[PDB]
Amino acid sequence: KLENVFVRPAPDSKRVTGTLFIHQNGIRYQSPVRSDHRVDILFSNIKH
Amino acid sequence: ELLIRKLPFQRLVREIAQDFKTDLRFQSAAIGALQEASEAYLVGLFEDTNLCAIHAKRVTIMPKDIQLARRIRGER
Amino acid sequence: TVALREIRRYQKSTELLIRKLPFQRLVREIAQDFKTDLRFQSAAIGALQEASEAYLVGLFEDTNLCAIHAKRVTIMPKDIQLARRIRGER
Amino acid sequence: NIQGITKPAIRRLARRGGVKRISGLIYEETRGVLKVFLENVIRDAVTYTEHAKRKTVTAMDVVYALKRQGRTLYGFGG
Amino acid sequence: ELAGNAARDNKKTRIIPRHLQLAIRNDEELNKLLGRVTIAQGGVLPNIQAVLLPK
Amino acid sequence: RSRKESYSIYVYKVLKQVHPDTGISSKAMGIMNSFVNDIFERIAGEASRLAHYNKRSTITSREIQTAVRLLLPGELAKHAVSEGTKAVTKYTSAK
DNA sequence: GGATTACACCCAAGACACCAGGCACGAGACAGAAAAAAACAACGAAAACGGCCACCACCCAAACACACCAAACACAAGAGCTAATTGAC
DNA sequence: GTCTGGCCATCTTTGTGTTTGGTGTGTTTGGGTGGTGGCCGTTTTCGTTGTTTTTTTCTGTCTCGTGCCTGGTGTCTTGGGTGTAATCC
Repeated sequence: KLENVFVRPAPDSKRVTGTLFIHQNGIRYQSPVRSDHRVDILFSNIKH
Repeated sequence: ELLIRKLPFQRLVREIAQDFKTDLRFQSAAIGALQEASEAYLVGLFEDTNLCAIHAKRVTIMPKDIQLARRIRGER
Repeated sequence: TVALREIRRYQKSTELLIRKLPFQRLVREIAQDFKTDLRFQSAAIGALQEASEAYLVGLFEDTNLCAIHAKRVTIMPKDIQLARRIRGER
Repeated sequence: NIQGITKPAIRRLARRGGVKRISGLIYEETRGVLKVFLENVIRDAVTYTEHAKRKTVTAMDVVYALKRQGRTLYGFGG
Repeated sequence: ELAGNAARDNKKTRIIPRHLQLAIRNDEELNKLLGRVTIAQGGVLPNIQAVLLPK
Repeated sequence: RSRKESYSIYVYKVLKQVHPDTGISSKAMGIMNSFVNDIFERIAGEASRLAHYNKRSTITSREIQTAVRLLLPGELAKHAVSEGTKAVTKYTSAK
């Protein structure tokens, strides 16, 4: 995990720090303020 | 190739020259040099105006951009 | 409000706004890259400081003009770069 | 020695220039610009000094170097 | 002449570089003539932009 | 010792001619001397360039007048030419 | 027994500037048929530019002269850097 | 309490002046040529005219972009509040 990270584009108008997690087939950004503002990115879909 | 028409420019130059001394003659190369300098100057000014307009997040150049450019250049 | 108080205070005075020793050390550091064992008359450093501050104040005035043109109170590095490009410096 | 130009000094110079709010990168940008200016001016001055076969940089060298750039300065013997 | 006027305006009987700078930058023709010169200890004219003034 | 020339006494005389009850600091006298030298250098360089354009070996009052016209703005140039012509005629009329 | 009271100090809020998204109305680009005059060529006339030859006043050069201009530093004092605040509002 | 002023109790070396004297400008005359003036040539600049056709123009139409309005952030500072704290009957 990588803590205290901002994401662009922001999933909500409010800029909030989150934690980035490495999983088996991708990465997950997860905001501490709301569980529903998760951003999942698969390794297969990353180009660069 | 020059963009302003040659004869209208000649008439403009003569009209402006008519204030400083009456009935002056001009060499053709003088008018050609004047047109080259004028067009180069205006192209540089439009470059600066485009830079300012892009700075303002726009794409349209407006007279206040020209005014800002001439102010920064130090033009009166 | 203190910003405007300072603006009024500093457009009134004429005294040099950089400390003398830091500027002298900077000048000697820069000069040491062209020729070792160089000496500077104090008036040379004073003239350099006057010219540098006058230059920087004019540049900050142009930067302020650019910032107001963009409709901002805050001057930004892109404003400086634009002013220096329009002057014909970069 | 470029750190000697502190943030308050740049703030003071901007306030005399009429600037009301200042970003955080303005300080580094200004340090770079000042370094370039001083580099050019001191290079010209040292050229003048070497030509005059001196080891000391006089006020005349600085004044002629500023006249060379077009930054004519009054009050230093010009 | 203009520098003496500027120095009297400040109620001083001696001309300093500040009054020379004010006289130069305040006269249109002189300021156009001395457009590139910097005066040591001359300062700047008081000038606050319209949009920066408080509300 | 080092007997180096300046314009300080002349500037002071002119000041007392225009403003009797006003003095001048030394730093401003230095600035005025630098100003006089600068303007002299500009005018002489323009006069030299004009003379070389016109293939003449002499700097006369015509070159000085036209350099003044080239350098100074309208009203300022007009007043300066008036002054110069006045002085030249007054000097030439006498001897 | 139990209430009236003394005391640090934290949280709600106001005033200041900004990035980003949205919405809307108009001003500008694009196209088309029309009026315009630039451009091309021709010939005509002559003001004035480039050259030449003469002739003199003008400026450079000596040489001797004296008075205006330089720095030292005597003598008198400008008004800054300092702190409080007359005067309208 | 805001703000530009007219002044103060103390710092600092400056600013106007007299002075000694020497050098640099001023008078005098002589020479040589640069620069005016005149006279002639002939190129070149203005001037007009006819015919062609590219460019300008007037206008319409639609859409994209400029400008206004909004939520939410960070940031400095002012204010009301309360619980910690506690002693007196």
